[PDB]
Formats: sequence, structure tokens, C-alpha cells
Amino acid sequence: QVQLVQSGAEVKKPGASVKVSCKASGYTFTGTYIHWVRQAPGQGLEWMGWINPNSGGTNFAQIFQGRVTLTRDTSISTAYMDLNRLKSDDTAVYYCARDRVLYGRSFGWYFDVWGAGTTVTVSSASTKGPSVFPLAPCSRSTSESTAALGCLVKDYFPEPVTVSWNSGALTSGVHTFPAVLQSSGLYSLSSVVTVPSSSLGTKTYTCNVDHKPSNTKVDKRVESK
Amino acid sequence: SNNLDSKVGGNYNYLYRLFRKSNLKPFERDISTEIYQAGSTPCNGVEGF
Amino acid sequence: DIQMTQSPSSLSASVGDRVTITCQASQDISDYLNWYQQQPGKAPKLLIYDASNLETGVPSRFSGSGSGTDFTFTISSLQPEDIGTYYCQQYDNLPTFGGGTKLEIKRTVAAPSVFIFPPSDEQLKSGTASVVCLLNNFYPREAKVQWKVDNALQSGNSQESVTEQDSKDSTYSLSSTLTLSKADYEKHKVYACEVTHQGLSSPVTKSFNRGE
Ligand SMILES: *[C@@H]1O[C@H](CO)[C@@H](O[C@@H]2O[C@H](CO)[C@@H](O[C@H]3O[C@H](CO)[C@@H](O)[C@H](O)[C@@H]3O)[C@H](O)[C@H]2NC(C)=O)[C@H](O)[C@H]1NC(C)=O
Ligand SMILES: *[C@@H]1O[C@H](CO)[C@@H](O[C@@H]2O[C@H](CO)[C@@H](O[C@H]3O[C@H](CO)[C@@H](O)[C@H](O)[C@@H]3O)[C@H](O)[C@H]2NC(C)=O)[C@H](O)[C@H]1NC(C)=O
Repeated sequence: QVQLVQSGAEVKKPGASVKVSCKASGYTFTGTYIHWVRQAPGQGLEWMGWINPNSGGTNFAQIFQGRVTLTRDTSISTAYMDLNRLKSDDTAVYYCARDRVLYGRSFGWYFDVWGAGTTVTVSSASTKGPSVFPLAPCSRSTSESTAALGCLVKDYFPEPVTVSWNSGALTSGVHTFPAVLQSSGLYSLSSVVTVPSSSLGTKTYTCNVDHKPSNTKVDKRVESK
Repeated sequence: SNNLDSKVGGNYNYLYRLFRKSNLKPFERDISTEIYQAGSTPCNGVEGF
Repeated sequence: DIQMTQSPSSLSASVGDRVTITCQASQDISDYLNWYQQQPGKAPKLLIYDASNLETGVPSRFSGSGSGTDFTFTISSLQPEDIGTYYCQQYDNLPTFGGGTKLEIKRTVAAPSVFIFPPSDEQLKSGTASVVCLLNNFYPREAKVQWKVDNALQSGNSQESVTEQDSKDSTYSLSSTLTLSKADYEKHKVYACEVTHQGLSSPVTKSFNRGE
């Protein structure tokens, strides 16, 4: 039962610093190395750091030297990375992962188990709550047989916005698209449902948009026009 | 363990103790990294003749 | 540094079909190479270590081979749980990672269902004209979208996003959006998106007229 846990999401400015934790459990923390890795959105894995939880001996990938500090709390079974003078492309998912306890080679690094991942975000923008718009076709006569309708979501910054239809009563024929970043550094996305063209005259569909950073939640109805 | 502990570039993570003022007793362990004066002179700092 | 090159950007293959993924190095790594997968939205998982040894509790139809400069990862059949992204990592000097080979299920060809949605009364109120064009339930990912306004071509002020390949019927859906100022939007009449996609024999259009 080895369980590896990390600190939750972090929102930071360029040039600032961020500290991400790595709580070990289910095994003796001082038994093997901890390695740090980071995956940028839509990119390959990027290793940077390794630290012996027994010794405090530490090593790095060259491009993170002087920027990243790795440390550990043996009393609390917790590793930490502390990252300074944050670049815009330091926006990534970060992981701690563990080196092999059993039947490897004595040099090999490996990554036998990985933490839940920490989604650190670096931007000049502060928190902004979403604005959401109805998507529907030209009047009602231009749609034929089977239609689609939607919720365009605009200018919101604290990442993770969730879109739901009739509070989760409609959950087939629906898609929500991966978000895109605007020139302002604000996020935007869209959500759509696909429906037979008859029921838009008999039923009203609501979308609910929630944003955790601003702690706001907005219902709206997508009515044909 | 030539399959687990040897490396084609050499593995140097494994060490032994080459010098000591005295032979150690049964089941003792020495973690000391003090410099060993093999000459009749004392010495100070990291290295010397 | 020690560069891991890895040759397939992505692979399309069917249930029961063989998959081989190649990783290669700048010099002899001898044996010092490990392989992993990541499933969509979940952390990486080790499959092969020391260029050959299978990880504990993982099914035997994964295999690994090669030595020195070049290393091959192999699957006998990509059953829908294997879908994800595949990475090699050397250990001769530091951890360094390969490109990240994606897996895609080979489905039969599918043209998109296509729609366009005019700017709503609440973005008429909010002072921006974000037009959006929808491509749904198609398979060959490459579905080139194009935009034109009063038949004049557009580029450089629009953005697009495509879904992960679904478990429902092995297919893709994409949103494309064109962002306009009110100072540009309130002049022109015809707003159009156009698709080229492999499931369509000729390019197909969806369009609206401002105020209709
Ligand atoms: C446990 O630690 C002890 C303290 O460091 C250590 O005792 C020391 O041992 C050395 C070598 O026997 C002695 O070195 C001196 O030896 C003679 C005098 O007996 C001199 O001619 C030499 O020049 C040299 O200075 C130390 O005097 C001695 N110190 C004490 C306080 O006894 C033990 O050797 C260690 N135990 C084991 C198992 O090795
Ligand atoms: C006792 O604990 C010490 C740390 O808590 C540990 O010290 C560390 O030892 C290693 C190996 O000797 C050193 O490694 C570096 O040594 C030089 C640094 O200039 C480089 O040439 C090497 O490439 C390597 O990077 C660490 O610098 C050192 N760290 C500290 C803070 O002193 C001891 O090794 C432990 N003692 C024993 C015997 O295990």
C-alpha cells in the first residue's frame, strides 16, 4: 500500500517562487531516492531533480541548477521542491516519483510510483471568474434533422472550470473541449450537446458553469431563437 | 553482482576504508571522513603530502 | 547531455494488431534504458526496465528488446486500456526522456457533422464577436478548418481545440473559433467556415448572414 501525495494547485507571478510537497506513506521514506519530473500541457516528460531522503545529498538537470532547491523532512516523511525566479514556461504539471526498492540495477533512477501531480500555473494575470454565452444556429429553419447547442466560456483565469448540463441530468451526446489560452493569458473553452431537432421546442436545457478560484457558479439556459 | 553493481563506464558508488589509526572491533562501523596522517607531521585542511 | 530520439509521433492500429515503438541514443547506452506509458489524465506507469525486464503485475503481451544505441518497445494487441502516450528514459548519465509516442485506435473512416453558431445577444452586449464552428464525430484527426468573411480569406485571429479520442466509438470532435472586434463584425455580411477532411470527397461549408 505505497501512497504518494502532493500539495494542491498553485497560482504564481513570473519572477516569483513556488514550493511543492511530496508526502510519502506505506514504506520507510529513507529507503530509496525521490526524483522530481514536470510535464507541460501537450508536451513530453522533463526530469530536473533527485534527492536522497536518508542523506540529503542532491543532484540536478543542468538547466534547473540555481533555480530549484530540493529538501526533505524525515520526521514528517515528506520531500519538497522549492523553485525560484519562475519563467512563464515553468507552467506545468509537476510530479515526485520513487526510485526502485527491489530487483533493479544499483544505478538506474526509474519511476516505480508517481504522486497525484501538482498543476502549478505561472501568469501575470490575477483570478477572473468566467463569462458564458449561448450557442445556437441561425433562427430554427437552418438546422435540419439533428442539431447541436452549447456554452461558450470566455475570459476566466484560475484554470479548472467545470461545465454541466441540467445539473448532470443530461450526459450522453455531450462534449466539453480542452481549454485554450488567449493573448491576454486568460483561458477559454466551449461545451456542446447534440440533440434531435424536435425537442428544442418542448424542453429547455440549462448549463451550469463553476469556477473554484473565484468561488462562483452560474446557471444559464440555451434557448433556440 | 556483476549484473547489478558493475557499469560499462565504471561504477564508483561503492567504497572501502584504506586507512585507519587502529583496527576496528567486531561488528563496529566507522563513518569518519577525517584525513589520515601517514607521515610523522600533523596536517590541516583537505589534503597534503 | 544524452539525447533520446524516438521515431513515431503517433501510431494508429487495430485490436489484435502488433505495435512496435523505437527509441534511440546518441551513443552506446549498452542496456541502461527504461519504458513507461501514461494513460489520458493520469500519471505515468513503468512497463520495462534494464531494456528487457517486465514490471510486476503487468500483462505479458508487453515486450522490450535491443541494446547499445537502439531500443524497441512492443505490444501484441492494443486493447483500449493501452491508449495513451509512451516514453523511453536512459540512465547511463542522468534521466533523459524520449519524444512521447501517442496511441490511436484504428477505426473505420468518418466525416464530421458540421455546424456554425452566430455571436449571441450577450456577446452583442459584451462588445466582442467570438464566432464558433463545430466539427463532431469524425475519425481521421486531420480535419483542416478554414474561415472566410464576404469571401475574403482569414488567418491569425482564430484558435481551435480537439477532444481526446473517445471510448464511445473511437472518434474525434473539434471546436474552431474566430475572434472579431465589433468594429470589424458590424461591417461584413457573410460569415463562413469550411472543412477539408478525409471522410469528405470535396470541401464542405457552414455559414450565416449577419442579422439573420
Ligand atoms: C575508539 O576511539 C578512541 C578515541 O579516538 C580510539 O583511541 C585512540 O586510538 C589511537 C590508536 O591506538 C591512539 O593513537 C595514539 O597511539 C599511541 C599512544 O597509545 C601514540 O604513540 C600515537 O602517536 C597515537 O597518538 C589514541 O591515543 C587513542 N586515544 C585514546 C583516548 O585512547 C580507539 O582506538 C577507538 N576504538 C577502536 C576499536 O579503534
Ligand atoms: C554524512 O552526512 C553528510 C551530509 O549530511 C554527507 O556529506 C556529503 O558527502 C558527499 C559525498 O562525499 C558530498 O558529495 C559531493 O562532494 C563534492 C562537493 O564539492 C563533489 O566533488 C562531489 O561530486 C559531490 O557532489 C557532499 O557535498 C556532502 N554534503 C555536505 C552537505 O557536506 C556525508 O557523505 C555523510 N558521511 C558519510 C561517511 O556517509
